[PDB]
Amino acid sequence: CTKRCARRPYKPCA
Amino acid sequence: MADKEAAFDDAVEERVINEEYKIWKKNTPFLYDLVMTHALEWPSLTAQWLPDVTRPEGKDFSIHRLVLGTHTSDEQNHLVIASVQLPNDDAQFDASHYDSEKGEFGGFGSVSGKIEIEIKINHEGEVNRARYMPQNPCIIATKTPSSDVLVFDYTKHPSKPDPSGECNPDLRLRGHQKEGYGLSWNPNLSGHLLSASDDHTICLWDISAVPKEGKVVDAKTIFTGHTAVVEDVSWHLLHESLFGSVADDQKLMIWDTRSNNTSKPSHSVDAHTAEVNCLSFNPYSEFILATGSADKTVALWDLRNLKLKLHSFESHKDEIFQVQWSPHNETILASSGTDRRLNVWDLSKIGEEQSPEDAEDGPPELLFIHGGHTAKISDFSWNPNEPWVICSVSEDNIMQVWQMAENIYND
Ligand SMILES: *Cc1cc(C*)cc(C*)c1
Repeated sequence: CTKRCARRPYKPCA
Repeated sequence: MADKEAAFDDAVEERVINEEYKIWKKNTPFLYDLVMTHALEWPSLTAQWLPDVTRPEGKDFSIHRLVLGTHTSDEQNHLVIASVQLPNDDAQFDASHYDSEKGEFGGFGSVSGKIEIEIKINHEGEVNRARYMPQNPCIIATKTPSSDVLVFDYTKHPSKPDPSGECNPDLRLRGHQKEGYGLSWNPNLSGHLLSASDDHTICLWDISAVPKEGKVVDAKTIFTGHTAVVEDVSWHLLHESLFGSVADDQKLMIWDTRSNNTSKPSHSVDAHTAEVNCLSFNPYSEFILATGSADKTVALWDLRNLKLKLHSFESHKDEIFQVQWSPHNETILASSGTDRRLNVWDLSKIGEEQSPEDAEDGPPELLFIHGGHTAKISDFSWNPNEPWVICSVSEDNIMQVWQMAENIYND
């Protein structure tokens, strides 16, 4: 989860 | 008409920026081990960490220092040494990071590190780039809007500046005709300073024998091989005769000071498809350098065969202005620019097989995207004593001292 969020920092996932 | 559609494009993109910042502010506990956002007084075109660190005994923090400038169009520009309270690596993780003070049990936790200004020195115009000499870190060279390169010693200046505004440099280095941004001190020769400028030239000074008492030093060698505006210049970190330079003629040129031909370099690459703005030699790999440019790519080079580009790092959306290698890990590269992003690259993940979900996010060598600045990042700097800690400055008076989360890189 942390590595995919590192490459998508503008993804809201909510 | 021309400013009508330019203000239309800036107003559409400002709502994209404000929607990107609040999603990034929600994702900050899962992406970082440290966020220190400080609003500066004036914007900084330069940022570099001073290599000294004072660690007080019994305390969980240490004092690190930064070389900053100001970018004002009024006549009170300053060469600024600041001081950052950074936690040690033997300190306990809590809610003292992320600029937070709410405790985890319904109250107060701990305080965050504070950033204050130590020394202000008056400067002739805005500081384009400020760099310390590594053999004596009290000596800081600056780049002006005029042709002069100014050399400052901050121990010979008071901490509060003069209200008269007279800039008094310890040396005045001339040789250029226009302004510029490139600056590099030789780590294997004391007082050998390079500078890039807009007059298609690279100047070289030797200040190791002249006294630092306000005299004017002319250039030892002027290197006239580029045909357009020279953006950046950098010495090699092991061999004292080699340096590299990039420019607006799409060219990376590797030079040698033992050569007598000062108009032709040793090697020359057609490096990119637009203007090449920055370069950095690897401190652990003596044949490897990286160049970043206006074609939204970072190019990886090998000095033994410069005609073949090793790799193109592609995730940026606009013009790249600074590239820096990490001084603790040899495979870790970082780059920033006009797209308000600082990308961190890992070249050991080149060629790794991905899922199609992970291929949409970018290449597998892209490790981390810093999405914290709301304007164009001018300059950044890796902390040489605390690993993975980056200061980065932007045009909206925002300086961010940040460190990414440990399970992104350590696996
Ligand atoms: C687990 C996780 C991580 C991030 C960065 C964002 C969300 C929504 C979930």
